[PDB]
Amino acid sequence: GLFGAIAGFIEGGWTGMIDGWYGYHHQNEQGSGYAADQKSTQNAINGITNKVNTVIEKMNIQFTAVGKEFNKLEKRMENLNKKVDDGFLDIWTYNAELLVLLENERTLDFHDSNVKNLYEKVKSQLKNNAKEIGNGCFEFYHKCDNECMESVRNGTYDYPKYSEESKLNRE
Amino acid sequence: GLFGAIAGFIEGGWTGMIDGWYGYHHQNEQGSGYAADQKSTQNAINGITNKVNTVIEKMNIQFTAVGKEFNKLEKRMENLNKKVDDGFLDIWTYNAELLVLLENERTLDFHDSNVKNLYEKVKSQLKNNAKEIGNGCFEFYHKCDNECMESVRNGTYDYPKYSEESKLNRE
Amino acid sequence: GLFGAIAGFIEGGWTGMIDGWYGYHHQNEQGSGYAADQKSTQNAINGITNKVNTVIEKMNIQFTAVGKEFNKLEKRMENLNKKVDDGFLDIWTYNAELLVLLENERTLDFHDSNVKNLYEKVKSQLKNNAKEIGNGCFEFYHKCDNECMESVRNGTYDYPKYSEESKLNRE
Amino acid sequence: DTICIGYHANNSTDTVDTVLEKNVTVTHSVNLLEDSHNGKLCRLKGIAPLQLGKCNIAGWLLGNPECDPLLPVRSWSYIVETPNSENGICYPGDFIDYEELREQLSSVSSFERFEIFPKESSWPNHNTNGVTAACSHEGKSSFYRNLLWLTEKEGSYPKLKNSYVNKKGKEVLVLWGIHHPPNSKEQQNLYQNENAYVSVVTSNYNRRFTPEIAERPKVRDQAGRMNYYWTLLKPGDTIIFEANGNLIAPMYAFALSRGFGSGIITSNASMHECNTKCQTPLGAINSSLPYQNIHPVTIGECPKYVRSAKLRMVTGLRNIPS
Amino acid sequence: DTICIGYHANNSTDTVDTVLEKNVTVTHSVNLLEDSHNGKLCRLKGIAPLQLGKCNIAGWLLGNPECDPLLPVRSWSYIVETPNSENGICYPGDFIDYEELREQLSSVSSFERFEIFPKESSWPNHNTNGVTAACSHEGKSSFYRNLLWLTEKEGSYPKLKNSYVNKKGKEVLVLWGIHHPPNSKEQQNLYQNENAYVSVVTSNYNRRFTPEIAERPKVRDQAGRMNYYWTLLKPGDTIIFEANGNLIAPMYAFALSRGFGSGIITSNASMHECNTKCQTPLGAINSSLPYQNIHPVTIGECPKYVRSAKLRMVTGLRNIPS
Amino acid sequence: DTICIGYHANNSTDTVDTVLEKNVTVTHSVNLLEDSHNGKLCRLKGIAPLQLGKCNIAGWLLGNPECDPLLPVRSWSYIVETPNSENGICYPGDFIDYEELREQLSSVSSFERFEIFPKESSWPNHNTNGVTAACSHEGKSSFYRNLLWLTEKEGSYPKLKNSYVNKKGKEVLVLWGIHHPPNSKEQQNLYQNENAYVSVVTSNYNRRFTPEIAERPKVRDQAGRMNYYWTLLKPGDTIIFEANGNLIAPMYAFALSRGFGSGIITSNASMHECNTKCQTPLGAINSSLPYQNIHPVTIGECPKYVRSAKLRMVTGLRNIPS
Ligand SMILES: *[C@@H]1O[C@H](CO)[C@@H](O[C@@H]2O[C@H](CO)[C@@H](O[C@@H]3O[C@H](CO)[C@@H](O)[C@H](O)[C@@H]3O)[C@H](O)[C@H]2NC(C)=O)[C@H](O)[C@H]1NC(C)=O
Ligand SMILES: *[C@@H]1O[C@H](CO)[C@@H](O[C@@H]2O[C@H](CO)[C@@H](O[C@@H]3O[C@H](CO)[C@@H](O)[C@H](O)[C@@H]3O)[C@H](O)[C@H]2NC(C)=O)[C@H](O)[C@H]1NC(C)=O
Ligand SMILES: *[C@@H]1O[C@H](CO)[C@@H](O[C@@H]2O[C@H](CO)[C@@H](O[C@@H]3O[C@H](CO)[C@@H](O)[C@H](O)[C@@H]3O)[C@H](O)[C@H]2NC(C)=O)[C@H](O)[C@H]1NC(C)=O
Ligand SMILES: *[C@@H]1O[C@H](CO)[C@@H](O[C@@H]2O[C@H](CO)[C@@H](O)[C@H](O)[C@H]2NC(C)=O)[C@H](O)[C@H]1NC(C)=O
Ligand SMILES: *[C@@H]1O[C@H](CO)[C@@H](O[C@@H]2O[C@H](CO)[C@@H](O)[C@H](O)[C@H]2NC(C)=O)[C@H](O)[C@H]1NC(C)=O
Ligand SMILES: *[C@@H]1O[C@H](CO)[C@@H](O[C@@H]2O[C@H](CO)[C@@H](O)[C@H](O)[C@H]2NC(C)=O)[C@H](O)[C@H]1NC(C)=O
Ligand SMILES: O=C(c1ccc(Cl)cc1Cl)N1CCO[C@@H](c2ccccc2)C1
Ligand SMILES: O=C(c1ccc(Cl)cc1Cl)N1CCO[C@@H](c2ccccc2)C1
Ligand SMILES: O=C(c1ccc(Cl)cc1Cl)N1CCO[C@@H](c2ccccc2)C1
Ligand SMILES: *[C@@H]1O[C@H](CO)[C@@H](O)[C@H](O)[C@H]1NC(C)=O
Ligand SMILES: *[C@@H]1O[C@H](CO)[C@@H](O)[C@H](O)[C@H]1NC(C)=O
Ligand SMILES: *[C@@H]1O[C@H](CO)[C@@H](O)[C@H](O)[C@H]1NC(C)=O
Ligand SMILES: *[C@@H]1O[C@H](CO)[C@@H](O)[C@H](O)[C@H]1NC(C)=O
Ligand SMILES: *[C@@H]1O[C@H](CO)[C@@H](O)[C@H](O)[C@H]1NC(C)=O
Ligand SMILES: *[C@@H]1O[C@H](CO)[C@@H](O)[C@H](O)[C@H]1NC(C)=O
Repeated sequence: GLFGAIAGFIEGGWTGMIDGWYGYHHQNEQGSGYAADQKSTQNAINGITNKVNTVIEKMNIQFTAVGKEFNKLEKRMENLNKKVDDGFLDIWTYNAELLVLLENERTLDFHDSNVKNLYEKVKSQLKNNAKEIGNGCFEFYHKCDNECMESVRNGTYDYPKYSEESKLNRE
Repeated sequence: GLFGAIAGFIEGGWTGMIDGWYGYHHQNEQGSGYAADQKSTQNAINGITNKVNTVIEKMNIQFTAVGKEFNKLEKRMENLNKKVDDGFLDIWTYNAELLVLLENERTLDFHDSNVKNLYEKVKSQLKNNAKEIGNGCFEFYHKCDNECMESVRNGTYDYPKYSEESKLNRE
Repeated sequence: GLFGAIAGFIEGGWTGMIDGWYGYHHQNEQGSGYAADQKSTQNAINGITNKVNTVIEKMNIQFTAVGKEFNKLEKRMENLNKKVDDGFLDIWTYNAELLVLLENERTLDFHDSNVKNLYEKVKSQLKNNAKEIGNGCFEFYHKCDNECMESVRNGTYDYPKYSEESKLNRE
Repeated sequence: DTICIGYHANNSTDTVDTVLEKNVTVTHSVNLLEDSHNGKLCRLKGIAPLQLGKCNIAGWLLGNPECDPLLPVRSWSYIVETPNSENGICYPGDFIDYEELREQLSSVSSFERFEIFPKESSWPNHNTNGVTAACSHEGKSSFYRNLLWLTEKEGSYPKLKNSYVNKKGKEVLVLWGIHHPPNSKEQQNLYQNENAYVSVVTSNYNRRFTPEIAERPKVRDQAGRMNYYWTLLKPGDTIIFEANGNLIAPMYAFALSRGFGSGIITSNASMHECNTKCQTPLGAINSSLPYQNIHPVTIGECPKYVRSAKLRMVTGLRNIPS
Repeated sequence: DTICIGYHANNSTDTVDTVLEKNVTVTHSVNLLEDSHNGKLCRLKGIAPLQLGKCNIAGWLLGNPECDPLLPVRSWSYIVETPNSENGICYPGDFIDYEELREQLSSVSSFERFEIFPKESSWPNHNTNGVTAACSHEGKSSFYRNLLWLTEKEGSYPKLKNSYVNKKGKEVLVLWGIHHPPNSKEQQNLYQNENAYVSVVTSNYNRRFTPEIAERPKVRDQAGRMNYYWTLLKPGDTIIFEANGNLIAPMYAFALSRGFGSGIITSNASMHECNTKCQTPLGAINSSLPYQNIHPVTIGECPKYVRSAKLRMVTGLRNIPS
Repeated sequence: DTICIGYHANNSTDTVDTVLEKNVTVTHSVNLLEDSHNGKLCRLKGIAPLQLGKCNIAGWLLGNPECDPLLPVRSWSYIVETPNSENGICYPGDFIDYEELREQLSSVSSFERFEIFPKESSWPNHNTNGVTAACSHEGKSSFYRNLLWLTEKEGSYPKLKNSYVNKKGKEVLVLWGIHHPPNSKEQQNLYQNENAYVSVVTSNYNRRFTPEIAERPKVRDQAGRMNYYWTLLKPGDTIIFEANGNLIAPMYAFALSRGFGSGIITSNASMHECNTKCQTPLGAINSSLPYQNIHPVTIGECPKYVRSAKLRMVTGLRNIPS
């Protein structure tokens, strides 16, 4: 990807995370589990819905457009009408295909960016209280229960609360 | 944003920084203050000026284009001329709106990228002589006067000059 | 650049690396040398080849298109045909130039992204066994022979194998 | 204790194309290209179309006997002609400005067939029983339902001069014909005047017709010709015919009403009890997608026609469920 | 000691739209859509337009008396017709190739009105005082200023044959007319010949006109018609008229000059002492923006017309002053 | 020990433009704009073009003697006219529907010149030796090779009526002419009938021609005119000419075949022993690039013409070899 998260340092996706596009998987003494991040997922849904609706709206309603007839002494006018129709068709096919390709590339890059931003946010929250064990994961230097996992998932991680224990286990 | 700086880990903007798009806010014993980064700001100004001028230039000068008249026995030719005019108008409205939207998205992403690049440059300059206290800020592990702040702002930060003091305060 | 690698924290390019777009330059007791990274280079080659082929394919084959003649009492039809031809020419010149510019910008950003992703991959592999001496380089805290350099270049770096020596030299 | 950051995956096999890569399997996507239709001719916004059946525009407006007669007053949203319209101009001749007449009908939404000149009231001292075998019906020789072949009565063709004042409040399409025999003997036998002429005048129309006699190749076993002309009498205007022979006089004219979004199409599908906002010669389109690759000829509110075979926009992520 | 990295913010309320988001408040932006005009008719690159006033193209070229006469030599950058042009073709008839004549005038930048055939010198033995009430002026009956109604003099209409050689060095637009009385009695009373004809020939033009007599509905209280014809005599070429009746002879022709960027527009605005590089029927545009949503009809160097209501490109950042 | 991550650089001076920056030196790029041609007229997919030489379409179809006669049967991929075509219509007159005839020829791929009416077999009791100085050849007066000037023989012009049945299996282009003398004395001296007429009829064509006599300005030292007409006789149809004077009878018709991708161009280049898939009036294009800025007139499989001066897409990186 353009930001190296999707199909990058995070190799694959999670089929067990059905509630959103981006989220977390936690594991502690209380157990393990997935949890989608609703803020980034909702923002991405809004953006992509706006993108799709914009692409649909930019194409106006095609009203009645039929062919015309010409007698045997109007071949130039017939060829002119055919040239007009063919040129418009070429231009519109070109525009449609090009726009679809560009927006697909940009949407993939947008998802990559969202995943990387979520990972970096979690990393800047955790600081040195956890180590990066790769694959988009963090191993805590302290005991992080479900309350601590929730404080990580909603952006209210308390660093000084576990700083002493993380420094002790980090040695 | 696409790079997570603007409206990301740097929550808001600075109304007190009137001299440029990107810059710094410093605070030490000598006082506090804003200072725009002129290099990145000038490069962004050049790029966006080129973008706007390009969008303006790609639209050639619309010369004289008036309507035509047809008698009661030339309805096909009248409808053909109307179809030509309407198709050209549809295509040009589509192109204009689509290009404006795409360039707006790309300009926002470009500003986001510039802010993130400036932050990463400052971070790679400071290394472990300062800690990331979030919100796009660094807290020094040493006394950084106006000369040190200027050496940070222009890319000539002396790491070994403050390495010993930063290691002592970091303990 | 948009990702700050090309013409960013990596100032210039390598003329001595003729085998690919992205790669490494190593230096140890056994000597020094360049080595292109074939995976990222091949993926970029595939992507850019697909981009160029797509831009070429979206333009269909221009078949026979000649001018027409009109007598002195068909000035309206002549001007209509001229308007059709001129409008189609304007639209196609606009589309071609705009698409070329957009794809050039995106290709430069794509190369920037690839370089940054390679650097970040190497960094996440090395962890604290090496220090970032800037300019896209890493200085090892341990002896890294050609076997270790190859394990770095292909993504199989053994961190615990050199962790003790790197911690000793890091002190 | 560990925590990981990841992304969604499912059993989606949807594939989209990008500028850098083709056939990218994604978790969610949206199809923008409409390729489905019902294969039927439906009503357009509640109004049924006008099906000419065996006839085309010319045969229907002239009144070809081989086609089933329509109701006196009709209204439609679009006109349908069959590809094998064998019943049209039954007597060989040229239909002057026929394509312009089709273009005019393309914006017509209703017609009222009324008797502009009654058969047994408008043309005294003239025979109104002229028929031909080129326009046969039920085996017997016949003629157009909307036209009347005026010939000599009792060895004399007096100069006729009739007129009609348009008090219908709408445009009145009036059609007539001019006959051209192959020889002067038939000219004398039918119209008793070798130097005959026809004159059709309104407030904005003015034309004179002179018969041209010459031996011509047999078309539908007829050496003579019959040129058909038409005009649109405006509300309040008067149309005047003045002839001393060769005039195929009008008998039924059309009171027309103007509308929007109509058109003439050639279709092979049948009419069904259905309604749509978009009609193609292949079938009706019930969709809100922006594009369609079904047919370039569209009636109503339709998606834009493109030659593309696939237009799918990705909304989800790169599907990597491994 | 601390140092932070940030970005700019101000009190800007400018909003732009992106593909992912609408109504994004930004610090700086540029409007590309021009929606402002002065509502006046101005000069185009220093040249004032040609305002026909009460007349249209037909009434001005034929010389309708109800319109104020223009200067003998005029030059303009574009032609302006008023929407309610009540003075045009005053005698009922058909203007043949009138739209092609308008298209020809669309590239004309100057005219010189000269007397091609003097009234009291060109047509001897013929009356040149023919007037009509359909072309009235100041209550009295009158006729076109550029045409002359030739009638019988002393009970005889001798065959006239006149010509003009173009030594003006430019194209010469020549207009004439052919009259069609409603009955043959008026034909004899006006031209003394029932089998009259007109012939107009040049090196590339050649046409013959035959009067067609028939009773026609009253248009402007006139049962007869008058068809108007025109031609462009090339430099050095000679135009020849030969008629024995029904010829509405030319009296004033136009020496035309060709130009670029001109056109004919229908406007309701007035002429002001102003100059512009772009003129629309609603007003003049003084802008360098690429687009405009004012009017699709443009004269000169104008922005491209689009249907859009807003075209604003962001140049600054996302404005977050909180 | 150290390891660095870097990127490629070379001695490439290729420059491309982006939206944010111009003149960006890059390591690798691809040119999409084709600006090279060979400056020659080549075969198109193995078929040589039809070069009219000194003649144009009119002069070649009518049979102007000043042009070298072509082979009886010819086939081509496109038609080439020289810019200074001095040999065309040699006798002054109007070529009716000449542009439509050119448009018809634009889709023709082959012709067979055959004798539709033999000179010494088709027109008895009529002189077939009429020549003129306006169509001179080798100094002496001459006439078209495909037409025959029928005049009076022994002081009498009997009414001629001939016909041709199309058994060629293809369309047959037939051309004829109608002469208009400047005075009636020459009319009597050439055709012995003051009230002459011509009639040309097929199954779908029907026209009558009446001579119009009037003194006209000298064009090529000729006061009379000669209007040229043409038609396309369908396979199996019969064309009939019936005239008592003024008929420029046909002698050679053209058996035409329909093709695709052909066209008429005006070029100044010469024919060379070469082959191409794309032909322009300036030369042949041997390229697979999508665009070209050489000429908008193209024949065959060509790149799309654009006004651009440079269309280069970057494939490599920003070249920074410092
Ligand atoms: C677009 O991508 C899809 C998914 O990658 C392609 O579909 C897959 O095509 C491969 C062949 O290249 C199939 O592989 C074969 O699968 C059978 C299953 O038993 C296995 O025995 C063979 O050894 C081989 O691996 C694969 O099944 C198939 N998968 C699906 C879900 O369709 C598709 O062909 C691509 N399209 C294009 C035009 O490239
Ligand atoms: C585009 O965005 C602008 C800025 O966000 C929108 O303008 C704002 O619209 C909101 C309503 O949604 C206004 O809020 C109200 O403000 C009054 C002020 O006293 C407060 O009492 C209400 O409780 C409410 O919060 C807001 O003032 C207004 N601001 C400005 C600067 O105009 C705008 O409506 C958006 N346009 C669209 C089409 O979405
Ligand atoms: C596009 O970029 C290229 C490369 O930057 C430009 O080419 C270069 O133009 C500069 C002038 O601006 C040349 O510099 C001069 O070089 C001579 C060499 O002796 C030196 O003595 C002068 O003092 C000055 O520095 C430079 O040589 C030249 N390089 C190449 C490879 O052509 C080019 O002009 C740019 N084009 C546009 C339209 O901006
Ligand atoms: C983020 O998650 C944490 C849980 O770790 C939330 O914090 C606790 O909130 C509950 C309910 O309000 C209290 O009963 C606990 O005492 C809180 N724990 C601590 C350590 O303060 C926190 O409210 C969440 N934040 C948001 C914005 O939802
Ligand atoms: C970046 O800022 C530093 C200030 O911290 C500049 O350095 C000093 O420059 C002044 C004037 O040249 C000297 O008087 C000081 O002695 C310098 N201080 C040190 C510690 O060297 C530096 O020149 C600036 N860099 C650039 C490129 O402008
Ligand atoms: C990456 O490079 C390393 C070299 O550092 C490769 O590892 C060695 O592989 C060779 C040949 O297979 C063996 O003889 C060595 O004993 C290996 N060394 C170690 C320390 O295991 C490694 O195979 C490469 N990886 C890939 C995927 O090619
Ligand atoms: O792709 C889409 C989508 C489709 C059409 C439009 Cl116009 C817009 C969008 Cl965003 N989705 C809609 C909301 O649900 C999302 C989802 C994400 C993860 C797991 C399950 C569902 C998936
Ligand atoms: O947006 C623009 C702009 C407008 C039009 C164009 Cl064609 C190009 C541009 Cl770049 N600016 C121009 C330079 O000044 C910048 C600025 C930044 C921060 C604070 C104050 C001013 C803002
Ligand atoms: O730019 C290209 C290119 C050209 C045309 C197309 Cl259609 C596609 C591409 Cl990718 N290349 C092709 C492969 O070789 C690459 C290379 C990289 C580094 C060093 C040497 C060569 C450079
Ligand atoms: C695919 O997923 C859908 C939706 O969850 C489910 O209904 C279906 O059974 C699944 N099929 C397979 C083969 O996994
Ligand atoms: C048309 O499609 C819609 C959904 O797109 C469906 O609800 C409706 O039943 C279909 N038929 C008609 C007649 O609307
Ligand atoms: C907005 O900013 C402008 C420019 O600095 C200033 O002139 C104006 O007074 C400001 N208005 C408000 C309400 O802040
Ligand atoms: C037109 O606009 C410019 C600025 O765009 C202004 O300087 C000028 O005074 C205006 N008027 C004229 C007549 O140029
Ligand atoms: C430039 O590079 C090419 C390809 O390697 C080489 O052939 C050529 O000699 C080089 N020229 C210069 C001046 O470096
Ligand atoms: C045309 O160009 C190709 C390469 O693009 C070349 O191989 C060929 O020789 C050229 N000439 C012909 C006649 O194909």
